[PDB]
Amino acid sequence: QHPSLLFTQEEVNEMRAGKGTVPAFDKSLSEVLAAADAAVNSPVSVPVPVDGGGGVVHEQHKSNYYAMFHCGVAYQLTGDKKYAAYVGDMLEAYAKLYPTLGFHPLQLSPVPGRLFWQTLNESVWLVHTAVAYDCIYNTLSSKQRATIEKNLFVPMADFIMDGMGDNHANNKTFNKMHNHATWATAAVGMIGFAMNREDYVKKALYGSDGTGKRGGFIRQMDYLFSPDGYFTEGAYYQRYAIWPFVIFAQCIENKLPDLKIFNYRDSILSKALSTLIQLSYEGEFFHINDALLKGLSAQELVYAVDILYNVNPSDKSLLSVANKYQHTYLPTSGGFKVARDIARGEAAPIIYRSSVFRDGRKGDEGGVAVIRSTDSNLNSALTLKATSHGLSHGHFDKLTMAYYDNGNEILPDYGASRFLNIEAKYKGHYTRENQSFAKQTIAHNTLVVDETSHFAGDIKVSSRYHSDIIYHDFNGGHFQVMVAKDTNAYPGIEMKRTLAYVTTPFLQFPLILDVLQANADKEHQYDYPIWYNGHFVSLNFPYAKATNELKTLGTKDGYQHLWLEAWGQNKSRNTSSFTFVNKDRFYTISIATTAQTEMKMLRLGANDPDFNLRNETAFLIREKARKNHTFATSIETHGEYDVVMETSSNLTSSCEEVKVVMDTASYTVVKATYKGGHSVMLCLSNTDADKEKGHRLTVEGTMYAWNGRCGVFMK
Ligand code: NI
Repeated sequence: QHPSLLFTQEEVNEMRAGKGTVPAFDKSLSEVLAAADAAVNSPVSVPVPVDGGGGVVHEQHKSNYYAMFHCGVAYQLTGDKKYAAYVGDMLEAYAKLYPTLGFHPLQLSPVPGRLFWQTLNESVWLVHTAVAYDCIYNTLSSKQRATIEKNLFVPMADFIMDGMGDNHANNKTFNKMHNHATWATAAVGMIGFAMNREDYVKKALYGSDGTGKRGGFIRQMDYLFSPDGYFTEGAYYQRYAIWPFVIFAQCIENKLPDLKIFNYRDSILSKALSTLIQLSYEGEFFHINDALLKGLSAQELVYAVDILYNVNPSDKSLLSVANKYQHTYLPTSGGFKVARDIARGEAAPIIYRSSVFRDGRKGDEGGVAVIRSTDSNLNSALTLKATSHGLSHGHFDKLTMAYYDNGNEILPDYGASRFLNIEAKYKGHYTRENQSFAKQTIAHNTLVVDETSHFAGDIKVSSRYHSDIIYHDFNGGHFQVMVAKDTNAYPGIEMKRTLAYVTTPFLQFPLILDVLQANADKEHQYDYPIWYNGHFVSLNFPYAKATNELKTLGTKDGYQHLWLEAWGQNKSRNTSSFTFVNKDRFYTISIATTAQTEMKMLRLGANDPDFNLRNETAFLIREKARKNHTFATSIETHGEYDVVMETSSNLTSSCEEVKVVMDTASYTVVKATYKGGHSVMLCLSNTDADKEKGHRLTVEGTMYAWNGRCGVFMK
């Protein structure tokens, strides 16, 4: 009967008999045992709660649940009674303390805990401590178990479910479709499994009323993901959210195998993990919405990989995720199996595929589209984000694009402004500049109208709406294309964005064409920003540069944070080109312009009194007093630049012209001309998205015929 949460007795016996046969697993287990030994060698401290996040007491109780977790696992994997004694002594200290605790003295959280300032931390503590208890259960006397369950576990589970006294806010969280409810239901269900309390299990799975209609872990699996396994807050918070799902699902599979939890909703948990992998580049998640440095190496993804690979070991690509990015394994049958199958040479390459991940519970509220390189000599990704808002972490970023190549982020998404766990920098919280800059439209690679963010930067307005991915073709032979549309970011303005990834026979690397159409009945200022990662090489037009004084580009909606470093116009050519270098590769952005277009080089860092912003750079194209406008862009990747060997070639752009050669209600046509008499013609049906519809168009005496929304012609 015990253990059964993280593993069964048979599985523990197997792991112990297998010691020495898989060195990588042995190394991970040794690290668990070292953590447990460190806890055992230290005095036990269970202080009266007095502080919030980062406080010494808060951090002590957090350390305690990790210590109990590690000691319970260590006891199971070694049989050494000192680990079980540690857990038992600490549980008896908690059972003495907990009956004396009212609501936490700190008046800050809308759902205050008793052990912690917020109930979320109480739930995380209980998940880990339920595992510890399960691991040491048989070493305790009946008297000890009765006291611990009566004075600690039953009151804590009841509190997480229902609150206390007159404050029942915890019950609203318990039944919510939210990550904090995933933790609360995992905590209550896992301690219910450990105590054989079927009522806790039922309410964790199906909500307080048991119907599954207005709460519960199962319903969360139906509501917190799209049908493609996409979590609407983004990839960084999807990483956080997947962790309690896979932990609790593994417990459910051990105790209730006939529920087939890992098949539920077409194996939604597997889809979540797959989506996380397909939304990463070089192991790092695309920094959409609020996001910090985080990727496939995170412990949440070690849990997800080891648990889900154990459920379907035919998915050998997961072994590569573990071997390339994780190098560590759970102390479970699944972690052992991952390390063992890696050692047997079974890992298969990770296959990154162009994809559309739909947003919304039903998949009908926008999406994220990713075009992936298909040539095995290359390593590139191009993203187009056309989602719902994204709840509290959402950015005002409809139709934003990003480009990744050659191991690097080339045209980036900024992510969040936040200095995790650095108390001296805004106590580690999201900074003022996360709201005033990082969420604003100008921080992104997308259209900004009249120096105003999408939805005027109002979360409640933005939360009404979503963009649409309206067309895609990832199998065009010589190209891939994706198209998105938004009509609510700026009421009265229709925005469309087409991104084509074209493999020409005449350029060194695949070409990207971007076409951003804005259609309005009133005049506006249209800003087209391209944030770039690298060092300035050249502009093909004259510019002025700040000499001894720098001023800001604007005053509001993020523009107050932008230094205006250089500015210029192109009076002599119809195409304006910016070349920069990133590591050993050059990139050229070429855009169709007129003599009235304004070009600006920007650098982040103004109005930043606390040094909360990075020194990032952008190339901005500004059009004044336009009703309809088409931004047409060629993005070239070119050149070999070896500083160690001191060699170089193809360092200059080959783009001679970008021109909109037709722009009617029915069709928009862009011609990009390259050295040697070569060209790419991109033909766009503006008014339908039918994959099978045929089109014919005449440009410059030549007839262009194609099927589907977008035609790509090369010569
Ligand atoms: Ni962003």
